[PDB]
Amino acid sequence: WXAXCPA
Amino acid sequence: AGWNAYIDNLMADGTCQDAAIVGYKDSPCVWAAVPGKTFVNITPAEVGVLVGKDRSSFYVNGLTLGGQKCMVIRDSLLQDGEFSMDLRTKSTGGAPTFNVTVTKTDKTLVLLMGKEGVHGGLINKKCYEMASHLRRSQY
Amino acid sequence: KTLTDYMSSELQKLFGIHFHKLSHKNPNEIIRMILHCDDSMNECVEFLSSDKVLNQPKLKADLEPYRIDWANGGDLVNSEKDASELSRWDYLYVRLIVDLGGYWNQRMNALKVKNIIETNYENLVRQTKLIGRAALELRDSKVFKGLLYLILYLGNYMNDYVRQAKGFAIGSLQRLPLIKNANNTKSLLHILDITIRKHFPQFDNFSPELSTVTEAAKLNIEAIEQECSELIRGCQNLQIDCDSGALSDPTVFHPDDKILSVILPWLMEGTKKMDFLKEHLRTMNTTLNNAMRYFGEQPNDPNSKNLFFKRVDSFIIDYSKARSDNLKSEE
Amino acid sequence: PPPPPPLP
Amino acid sequence: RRPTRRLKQMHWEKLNSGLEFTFWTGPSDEANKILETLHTSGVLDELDESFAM
Amino acid sequence: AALVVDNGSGMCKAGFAGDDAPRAVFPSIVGRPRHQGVMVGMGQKDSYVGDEAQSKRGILTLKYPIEHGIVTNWDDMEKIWHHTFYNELRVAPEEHPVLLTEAPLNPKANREKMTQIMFETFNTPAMYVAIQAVLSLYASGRTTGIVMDSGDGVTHTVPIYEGYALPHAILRLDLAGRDLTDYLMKILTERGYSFTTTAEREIVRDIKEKLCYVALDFEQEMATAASSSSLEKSYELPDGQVITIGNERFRCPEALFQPSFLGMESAGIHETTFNSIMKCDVDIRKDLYANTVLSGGTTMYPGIADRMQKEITALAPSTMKIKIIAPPERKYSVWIGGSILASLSTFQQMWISKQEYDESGPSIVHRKCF
Ligand SMILES: Nc1ncnc2c1ncn2[C@@H]1O[C@H](COP(=O)(O)OP(=O)(O)O)[C@@H](O)[C@H]1O
Ligand SMILES: [Mg+2]
Repeated sequence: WXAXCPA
Repeated sequence: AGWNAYIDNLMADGTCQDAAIVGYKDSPCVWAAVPGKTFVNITPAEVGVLVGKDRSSFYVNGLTLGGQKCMVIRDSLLQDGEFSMDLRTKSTGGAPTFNVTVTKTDKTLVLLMGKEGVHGGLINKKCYEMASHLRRSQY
Repeated sequence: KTLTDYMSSELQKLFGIHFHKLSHKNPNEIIRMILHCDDSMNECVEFLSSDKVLNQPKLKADLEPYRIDWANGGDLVNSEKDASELSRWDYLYVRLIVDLGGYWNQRMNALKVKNIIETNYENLVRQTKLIGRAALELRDSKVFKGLLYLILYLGNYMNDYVRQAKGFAIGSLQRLPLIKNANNTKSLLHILDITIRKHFPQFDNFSPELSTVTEAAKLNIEAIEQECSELIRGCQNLQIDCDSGALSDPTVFHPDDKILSVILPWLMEGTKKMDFLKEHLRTMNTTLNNAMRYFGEQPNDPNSKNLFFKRVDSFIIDYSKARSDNLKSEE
Repeated sequence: PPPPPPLP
Repeated sequence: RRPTRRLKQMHWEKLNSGLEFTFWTGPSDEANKILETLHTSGVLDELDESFAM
Repeated sequence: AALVVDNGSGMCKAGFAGDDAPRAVFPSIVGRPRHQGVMVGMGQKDSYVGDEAQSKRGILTLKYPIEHGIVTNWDDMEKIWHHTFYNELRVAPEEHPVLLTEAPLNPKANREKMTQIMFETFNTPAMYVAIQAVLSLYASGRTTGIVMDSGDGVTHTVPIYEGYALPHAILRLDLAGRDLTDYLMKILTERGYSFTTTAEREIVRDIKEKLCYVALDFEQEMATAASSSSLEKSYELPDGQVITIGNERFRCPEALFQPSFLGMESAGIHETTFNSIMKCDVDIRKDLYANTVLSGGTTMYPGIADRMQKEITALAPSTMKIKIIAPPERKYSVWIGGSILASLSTFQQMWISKQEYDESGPSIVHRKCF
């Protein structure tokens, strides 16, 4: 992700 | 002894200006009340509303007690433990309003309305006490 | 570890609620600032303006011997009647309600009217301008006239020969949605939307052209008129009070009472405000009235005077939904 | 009314 | 022009006040154009077929 | 000096009678570390509460002791109160009466439960419990009215009258701030931002407090939001990441007015306000409309007052006037009203004493302070 996790 | 003497006991402290006792069994009628006041004029129809099965109709426009308009605060007459009712008189043109309490016993209904500026809790605690005593006397 | 107030038990509760900001100050300090009519207690003065505080006959008798005859002599009525024995709030009530009760109701009236005028004259002029502009716009709109003529000409076509009237009221426009065709899919107003669009490009969209009518439908004419009319009554009642009423006499006034020193500067300016608002009040009435006959209705019916823009606005939204449904279904 | 009981 | 068949009848409220004060009395040339266009637009023909009971 | 302690689902407020602002305002959270400690000699505590827990929230498992009004853990609830007196206020409770607040339509189970833990663990000399809703309009300076009480746990609509609550007319709606924060995260993932854990639940709480607002017209605003980028705002994550939201500013707060967005059959507070006042008497109904008040941190959204005023006006008859009272200090209105109530001279009458409790027992609270 963008804000959070890696994705 | 002397049903009127309870009214004297009810008026010992002077925190109330009207007090009465009414037997709600069979034909309702006042057993003792303050002469010339509100509580002396209770009709059986008003008693039937107070002890009636319908516990929601008096929320739409209140009820009348001796012909004087009053609003419902909380209803706990038919619930075990308190058997008590709370009312506040309804007035027009900024006229003074007073707190009204009713306690239900085995045979009687005890009614107290205090003077101006008197908190309802004081009126409630007394009526519960004499109602508690009166039920201990099997009335 | 457990650890002579004539005032009623209930009332001590109310006094402490409103004057909480002044707990650290003595009665002598708070008795002084209130007479200044300062901005910091424009809210607390309303609490002492209530009927609850004033309508206390039993205390007024109790604190009467403690009153100071400030009207003449400025001396205590009785001999000693020390005020230190009284409690904190007891000192205030006798020195403010009982002592100044002769002009207390008059002074609060000068201050209650002071607050209401200071904030409503700005908006009241805005409301009366919108209604007058909306009435003039409706009267001076060819588009609104043109659609009514088209409706009348179409309406006379399907009507009988014995009922071929040349005019109708605005309130009759609600019958269009109530008429349906054979399959009930399309109502009478729905034909009008496609009829106007196909052949009358000038009448395609009149809602953006006339917008002030819609906002004018959210205001009550009688309520606004009564609200403004209340201001003039209070103003003229104030004039007879400051000039020839209880406020006129300054002998009963305390030296540290600038209530006379604050109302009089506004007295000249306040007269200007009521004159302008009176002109605007007359302007709205005639501006509504000339456009009122212009469409056949009368203000004598109170509902017609109030529900005049509502009926026009009701047709505006009704035409809007009719057009939206017509466009959605065909596209 | 029936006879009343003693007061508290 | 009158329809050949009876159609749906709409009912209005007659103006109690005199029509002279109303804008209906004023014979503006714009109103005359509405009648001329309506009689030639063919909308009246569609009314007969659709609005017949 | 009488203590006025305001236990709340989200924030806990405490101070002194007569003060104009709470002395200590700290979150009502309890934290227990989920990882073993390797650095010895620090004297690390077992449980962390309040600001200190919020400071180190990353390595803590925050728990709310109160959920949906009902206290789900009585062991933690004293700890935050224990931290409240000795740590935040630094005052011994043995010589000061304390004031706590109660919730509308509260079950009878709790009411002695706070009573039985204060006169015993902290042995406060005196006590009194009142409705937080009643104290709301007390700070507003009025005694009769209806309160639009909304907070972190629950929402209640109480049409007070001379300071005496109407139990039958009390309506309870389950649309609170925690629901919106939970609704904000499920809609924030549309933009590629995934916040799931409890520590970052405070982060979105911070975001909506600063960026979210109430839009006057939903249909007009989504059209404008899609068309233009003006409504978009940039927020800074504590790690330094930059985020931007386009239409979520007015969408999350809108669920307070459209609960079907969350899927709740019960409708918004605008009708619930109207629904509650339908239950009252007709003659008194005139007063209730013009003295409506807003309270709680949930009602902090910009443009919330005019939006509710517009909607209930359509619901209300055209004859009636509606006056939405929204004091800017209504965040601490419940606390301030209690300090006002405690400071009253007549307030000493309905004290419950330590001695009187001993002969009367826990049951005295139901009849003494009601
Ligand atoms: N400026 C703001 N904008 C939006 N929400 C806010 C704002 N300030 C506080 N809040 C919300 O209000 C809540 C505070 O609840 P609170 O009123 O303390 O509950 P209680 O009434 O039970 O004490 C917080 O959870 C927070 O999310
Ligand atoms: Mg709350």
